[PDB]
Amino acid sequence: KAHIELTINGHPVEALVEPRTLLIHFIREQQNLTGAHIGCDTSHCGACTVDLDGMSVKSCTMFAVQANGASITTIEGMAAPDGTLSALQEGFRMMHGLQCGYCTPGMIMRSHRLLQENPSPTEAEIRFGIGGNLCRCTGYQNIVKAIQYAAAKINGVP
Amino acid sequence: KAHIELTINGHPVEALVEPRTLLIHFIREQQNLTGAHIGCDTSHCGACTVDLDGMSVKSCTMFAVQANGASITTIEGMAAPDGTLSALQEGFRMMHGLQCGYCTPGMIMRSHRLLQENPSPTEAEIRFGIGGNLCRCTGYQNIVKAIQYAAAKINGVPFEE
Amino acid sequence: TVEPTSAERAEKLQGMGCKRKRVEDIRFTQGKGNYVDDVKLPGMLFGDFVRSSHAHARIKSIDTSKAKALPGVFAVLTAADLKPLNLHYMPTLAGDVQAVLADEKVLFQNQEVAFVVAKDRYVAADAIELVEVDYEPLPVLVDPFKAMEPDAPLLREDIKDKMTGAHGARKHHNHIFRWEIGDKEGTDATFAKAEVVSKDMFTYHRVHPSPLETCQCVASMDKIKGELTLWGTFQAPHVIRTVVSLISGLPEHKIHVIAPDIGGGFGNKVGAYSGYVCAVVASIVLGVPVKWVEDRMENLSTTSFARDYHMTTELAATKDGKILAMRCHVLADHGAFDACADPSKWPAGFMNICTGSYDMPVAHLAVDGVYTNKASGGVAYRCSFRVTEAVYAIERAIETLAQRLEMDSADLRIKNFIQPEQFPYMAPLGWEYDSGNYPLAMKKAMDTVGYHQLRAEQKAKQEAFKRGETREIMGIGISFFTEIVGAGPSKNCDILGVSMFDSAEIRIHPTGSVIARMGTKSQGQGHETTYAQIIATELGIPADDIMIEEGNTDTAPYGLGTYGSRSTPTAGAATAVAARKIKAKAQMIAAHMLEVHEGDLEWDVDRFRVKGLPEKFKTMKELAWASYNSPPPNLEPGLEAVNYYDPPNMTYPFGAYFCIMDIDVDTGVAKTRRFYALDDCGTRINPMIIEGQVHGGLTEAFAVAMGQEIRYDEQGNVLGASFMDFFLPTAVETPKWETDYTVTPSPHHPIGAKGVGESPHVGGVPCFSNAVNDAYAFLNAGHIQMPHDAWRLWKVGEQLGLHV
Amino acid sequence: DSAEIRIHPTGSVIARMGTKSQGQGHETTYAQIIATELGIPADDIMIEEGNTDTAPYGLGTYGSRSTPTAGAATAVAARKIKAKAQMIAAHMLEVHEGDLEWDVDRFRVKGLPEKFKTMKELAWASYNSPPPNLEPGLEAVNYYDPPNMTYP
Amino acid sequence: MIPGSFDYHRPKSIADAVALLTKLGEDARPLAGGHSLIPIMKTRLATPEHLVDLRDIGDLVGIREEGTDVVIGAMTTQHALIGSDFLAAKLPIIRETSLLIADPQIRYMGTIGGNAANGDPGNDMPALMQCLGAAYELTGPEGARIVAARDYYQGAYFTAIEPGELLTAIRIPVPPTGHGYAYEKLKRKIGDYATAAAAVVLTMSGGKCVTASIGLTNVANTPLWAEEAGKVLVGTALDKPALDKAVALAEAITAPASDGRGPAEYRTKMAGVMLRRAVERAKARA
Amino acid sequence: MIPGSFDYHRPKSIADAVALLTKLGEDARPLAGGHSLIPIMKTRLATPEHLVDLRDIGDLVGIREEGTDVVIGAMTTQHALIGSDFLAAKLPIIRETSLLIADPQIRYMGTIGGNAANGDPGNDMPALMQCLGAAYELTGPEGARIVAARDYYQGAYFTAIEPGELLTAIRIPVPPTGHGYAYEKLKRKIGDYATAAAAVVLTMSGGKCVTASIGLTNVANTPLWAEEAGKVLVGTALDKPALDKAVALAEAITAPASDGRGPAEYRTKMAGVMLRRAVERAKARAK
Ligand SMILES: Nc1ccn([C@@H]2O[C@H](COP(=O)(O)OP(=O)(O)OC[C@H]3Oc4nc5nc(N)nc(O)c5nc4C(S)=C3S)[C@@H](O)[C@H]2O)c(=O)n1
Ligand code: FES
Ligand code: FES
Ligand code: FES
Ligand code: FES
Repeated sequence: KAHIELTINGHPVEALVEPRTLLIHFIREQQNLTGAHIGCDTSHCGACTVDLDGMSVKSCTMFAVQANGASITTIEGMAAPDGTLSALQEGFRMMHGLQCGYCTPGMIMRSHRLLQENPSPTEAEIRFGIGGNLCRCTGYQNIVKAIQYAAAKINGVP
Repeated sequence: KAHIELTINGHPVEALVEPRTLLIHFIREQQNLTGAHIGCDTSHCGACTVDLDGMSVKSCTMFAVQANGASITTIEGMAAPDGTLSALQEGFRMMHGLQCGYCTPGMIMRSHRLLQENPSPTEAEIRFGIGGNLCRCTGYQNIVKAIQYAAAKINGVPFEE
Repeated sequence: TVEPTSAERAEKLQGMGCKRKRVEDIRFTQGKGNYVDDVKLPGMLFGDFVRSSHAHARIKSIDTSKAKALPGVFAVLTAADLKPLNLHYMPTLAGDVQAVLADEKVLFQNQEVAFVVAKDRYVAADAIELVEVDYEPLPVLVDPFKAMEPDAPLLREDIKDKMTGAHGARKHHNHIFRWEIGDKEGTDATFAKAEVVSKDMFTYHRVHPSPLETCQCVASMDKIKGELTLWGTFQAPHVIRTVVSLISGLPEHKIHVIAPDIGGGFGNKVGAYSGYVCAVVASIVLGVPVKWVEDRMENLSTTSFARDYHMTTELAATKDGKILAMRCHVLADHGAFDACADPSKWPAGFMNICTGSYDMPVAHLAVDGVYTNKASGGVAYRCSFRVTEAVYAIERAIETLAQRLEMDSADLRIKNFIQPEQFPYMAPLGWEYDSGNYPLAMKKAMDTVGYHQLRAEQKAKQEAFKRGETREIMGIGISFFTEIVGAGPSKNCDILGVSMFDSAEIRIHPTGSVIARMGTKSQGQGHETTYAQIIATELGIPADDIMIEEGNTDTAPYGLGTYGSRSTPTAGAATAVAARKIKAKAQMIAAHMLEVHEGDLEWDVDRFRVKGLPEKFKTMKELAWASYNSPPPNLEPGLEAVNYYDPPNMTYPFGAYFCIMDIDVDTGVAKTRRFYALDDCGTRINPMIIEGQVHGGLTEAFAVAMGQEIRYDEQGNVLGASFMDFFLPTAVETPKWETDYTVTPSPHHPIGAKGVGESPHVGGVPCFSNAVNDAYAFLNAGHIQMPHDAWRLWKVGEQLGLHV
Repeated sequence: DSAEIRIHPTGSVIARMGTKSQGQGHETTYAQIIATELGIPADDIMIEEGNTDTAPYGLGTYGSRSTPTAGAATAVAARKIKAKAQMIAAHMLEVHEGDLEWDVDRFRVKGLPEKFKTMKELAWASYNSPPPNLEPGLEAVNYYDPPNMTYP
Repeated sequence: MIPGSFDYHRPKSIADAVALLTKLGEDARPLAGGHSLIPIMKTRLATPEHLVDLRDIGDLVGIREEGTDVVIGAMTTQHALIGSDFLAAKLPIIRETSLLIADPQIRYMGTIGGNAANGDPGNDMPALMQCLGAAYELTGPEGARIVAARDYYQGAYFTAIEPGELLTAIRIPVPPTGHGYAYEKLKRKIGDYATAAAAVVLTMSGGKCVTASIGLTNVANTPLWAEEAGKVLVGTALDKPALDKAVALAEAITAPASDGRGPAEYRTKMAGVMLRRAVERAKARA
Repeated sequence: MIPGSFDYHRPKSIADAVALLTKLGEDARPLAGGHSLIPIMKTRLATPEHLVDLRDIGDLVGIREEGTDVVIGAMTTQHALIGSDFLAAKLPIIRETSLLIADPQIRYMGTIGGNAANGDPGNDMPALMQCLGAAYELTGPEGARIVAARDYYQGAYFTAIEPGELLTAIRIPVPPTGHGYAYEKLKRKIGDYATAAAAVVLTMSGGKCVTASIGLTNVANTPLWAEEAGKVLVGTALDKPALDKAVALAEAITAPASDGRGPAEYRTKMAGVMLRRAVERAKARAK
């Protein structure tokens, strides 16, 4: 096994891992951060998306050893230290952007990076921008609304 | 921390412990064997009793480091692998020898050694022989009956009524 | 057998009256019970207290700095953290308040001063030692007979202006309440004129319930959800929920109280303790679980004491032994805060059952409670709400009256028993006793022990003592008692405003097994076994096919908990009534299926047959499937019911206890020769379980009468509050018990059953104490105060000149 | 399908149903049905499904059946509670039940509208001052056998 | 979902990586962005004993102009290509093509070199590199060499690379200022490999095509460079007759798979329709 | 309940244990059976920084006959004392006394040396050892020495041991064959220290007492050797007038504590009653 050291949600993590352990399983199974989900076996769905060194990464298509030295944010890391929901978490609730909740962690983690890439995206930019994330419940329409709601809240903050 | 290797309920155990960790807390808190209980702070009650290298020991009065190399049996080790209960576990149920069940792991672990010390004890020998174990619920009468039942089952013949 | 007889089917049920073996025993004998300290949750921390070394002192300051800086310490709470809150005091079941963390002053030794929260209990313990408290000592009050003197210390500064407490006017700063009942003027006139007046002051000394598992909880505030889960040693989990809602402002649907397996309660675990409050606050603040588990020393010295009643007790009689009246005054020592558990309208509990088993026309009782620098409590330890004290007062008073009349005390009781035909009987302090056959039970006891012969044996032994042939004396202890259990009717029984009903919910599954829950909570009394027996008989479903649960306030129907030997009177009734609702629905289903009138059906253990046509029937199992598969058109699908039972009266079990005691007058060592206990609790659900309740209670009674005590010295130090001194008998000391019964059902209960669990303690203490007092009566010792341990009985003989 | 609703002494509610959400919002919507029927805020009601030990027996969620079956059972169970609350209100106000009318979150005496009792007060009364004719507490169950399908 | 076990290596230089590949042999594979390799490990189609991660080799990442070429390091990600405003100025077809590959997450990890060295005919870059007349720089134990992209692909997962070699950089001739360009892809949805796609670059003068080069994606077991189809556009107005000739010459060299994207005959026709649309958009841009 | 942190040591020989105790000073305590020391660590009445566990030192456990004595190693457990057929034959009073100490679990761990060295006047072995005239063998950095049990105890938790010393064995002269013996204890319950107890060994010939020795437990800040009380019995028939003189002489040296076992005056009188009862039982056994 390989010794890895990295940061997840702002905390140091040190572990021993087999090289073949997928990052999604390291996060869910060894770290007990079960917000990230598995929806597929072919890298399409995006339910396993995490933010990793400034990138949106499908954690089912990376080994934990590849994340050695990385900084990762998962859905558990989105709320403020005082418990307050992020703008995206609040927008998904206010706009009805989830039903079963199973795509939601990955959708919000992708969206967190999308709004850094482009703080004021059009609807076409949002839809293209979340193309790596599948949802079975919503038909996407309210997810677009949730992202637009969150962009408005973020852009009022300063 | 100190490195210990021992045997608990017939299985090898390897662990790291602080010297001041009481054996009761190593058993409950680290090994998750929560049958043994704490009933006092002065070594009187016996709720914490385990069988250790052929001895009845109050595990609240020993450090885990003292048990390095030892073989321990706790209440979880008493039933047969086929599910069937030990003679003492069965006698405690048949004779109504427990109510809240708090003293029962320690009572059965002490009694397991008592019946090895003396396979056919009188009533006076039983009462004296469990003098280290307090019960609040039963008034002891049915516990003596339980131990008599278990002895008769083990021996194949009854002694006192 | 494929077609079993009616008797065979009844036997298989293991229902009412059967010695059914306990379902609890499977997990408990294997170490697979789930008690509070077995709980482990992610992130869980450990909390414990800095406690007061002083009985009475102002707090000048507390320094927590060294504790807060220790690695692995997450919080250290003082009164200042709670006082913005208004959680520096908590309400009690007695209507007073109790300090959670000491604010300006401490009022008893070992009182909670600060709460440290750490990685584990080893780090918490280190950190508690690092807290420094500065005290300014104050004059200590420990003698309740001096509590209302003009210069007695001012304890409760927080209510110095409050001349009306929760129970009426207060006459002095250390007075809690005065409570009275009965005909004062008629009782006084009777005493003023009676032929014989017999008066003593009997003290029922302070003791403690000491369950083998101490008080503890795990609090978990989920700050994502806004919901609190609270695992804990609660005899009354629903009551705890409602209290925690009032205190915390969280709504009841978001407070999940869980009383899991409890390692004995014996009244210690009815109310709330500081530890519960502080664990809950710490978990709310930190957002992670917090476990609190007290040690023995803290249990004995800081949680509910029992007894501490000083009872000036009088009987008025004719020379021929007819009892004309009883007059009793109690001075009750409540410690620093009135935390005495009781129905809200009864600040001296049911002490007004103190006229006992006797027919007397008039009586009067008065009680004054006082504050002292001690732990709180009073009601605990199988008291049935002060019935222990009531019974001791009357059964001792019968003996001292008999000595003064120069009459045999058995004959005096027989001359004055309420007779079977007089029930229901209105007693002269207001309780209506439900049923009783006292002459039959007293006779059976007297025949069993050979009473008349024992008195001749005793007379001979006394003659031998006077001839110098022995230093042993023989006493014969008698206790004939009437209990009062099953609180209680909505007219006048409530716990902080919630009427004292209880409840049952029973649900039958399509395939005929059952889930049933009740509003009580076992701490070893076998409810998971015995409630299933009541259902089994009502429904003809084997008890093994029924699962019983208690203690999870999300799932169990609301009830008032287990204390006052109330479970059988209240939830036992509810269980029968709910089962009867199911049976009535099943009868309707059967009538529809069999195409007959309901009135043409008869019940045969587990099925309805057509009268005159026994080959036409439906079993309860068949009816249960039908209720899901083919519901009759006018009925809802399924097969379930609930009952919340408001009792019409208490139940009044009774007993006849006799003890033979031998005493060495030169060492004071007493040894029980024989102990016989006849209990009549009406219909018996499980004789094996009743017998074990009796053996446990008698052993407590032995302990209390012969050795147990919690004491305070003049400085306010608590003495004997550890198993170094507190007399908990081992198997060696504990007498062998003989038990017996009669059956006199409660006429008002659905199955005729009375409570029993506390009877053995209630009746046993006077039986032991009467045997000791009886042994010394021929030497004119007078009333000997408990406990009857060796130095004290030595002292009795020393003062009589026996050692010259 | 089925519903069980239990009102606590202080007026909040635990309710369970025999259905099982997979994202359709039952934990939100069943509370809305009860809220309207009893005048208890929806956030004062906890909805649970899916634990067979605790939920009343039901046939699950498929065939868009949850609203037709357990939704109906929810309303009917709430109306049993309402009916009991009316009797408690009659006892408190010393009037015939027939003399009372419902007004959003309270029963009022007809023609004497200043005389009333709110659901919250009635829930407390059911524990604190239960009418002698009645059982204490305030709860109900309904197992709802539908008379027809619904045809949206 | 679960790969077979392997050992994992992080060489610190090209030389070290080439040495390790050469020593370990066929059982070792380079690991770049992992978004083709890890998916086929997870199905156990690939069961390498060793992975040689190129992550720590800085010289494999970067975009520079050198002489008449742009040189792109093999480990340069799709996201980097899109983000390069220099590349958008000189080779705007690359951003257009990259935006048609996969999805945002996959584009943050997948590399141009991994896309070109893979041998999946589904990959988009190979035929674009053939269109552009790119050269692949390979370094192995025997030194450096260069293979034209037009000569690099022989079949599904079969390329000109040899044992122990890494593709280190792609060298791309820079088209004239003002050239036309287009990448036109037909697919079932976001993230899918093409039903058919065409890459076109061309230049015009006086309303007449001077140069033209065409690549075809996923309409054979390799990418295809449609030499004859481009040649026939030169000298023409890129009018209907010229386009019909180029379509015929492009269609003629296809040999598509029949799969979920449709049968071979449809995919051949779609190569022609994509080529037409690409030429039209390129013509407008020129 | 929770002791303070400490370092833990397992010396392999007596010499290594003594060196360690000597090096580490008062911060270090020997750990024997732990059944007095661990309870007071748990209350933090004791806060040693080092525990020197004697468990691996095989030499400290044993019962041997040597010259005219029995020599018992300090780590010998109460359970082992009770189980010894040899001790039952030659020193039957030991078994009788051990069976009145604590409970089965405690007796599996607690040692004779720990009972004797502790210094708690509640322990039963000390006065028994004074009654028997036993000698304690001590080994320290300065070598070996012997101190009579009669001279070992000065106060409550105040003994003759010096820094760095271990009590290694107890040497007991074997009493005459056919001696009488008794240990008579008055206690509140199983596992309680005595309200008062008396140890007696005596011998008889031809209806007369030839030798007698009496120890008194827990009726002063130390065990007591009731020298004069035993002496007055010699030459008598051990009847009530002889006992009356012994009782007076025993009571006069007591100075009991007043605690939950009763007032000092009671405890003094109970020393006298236990003495009478012990003597009577020992007289019956002697022959
Ligand atoms: N007519 C009857 C009466 C009782 N029983 C059975 O006896 C048991 C006790 O029932 P009950 O007398 O109704 O008493 P509770 O269950 O309400 O117990 C409370 C009572 O229980 C006592 N006994 C205790 N026993 C144990 N093991 N643990 C405690 O904490 C105890 N606490 C004490 C104290 S204090 C109290 S208040 C129940 O299984 C009941 O079915 C029966 O078989 N027939
Ligand atoms: S689990 Fe579907 S892309 Fe990762
Ligand atoms: S909310 Fe159900 S998959 Fe998106
Ligand atoms: S917990 Fe009481 S003796 Fe161990
Ligand atoms: S069964 Fe409750 S303490 Fe023994």
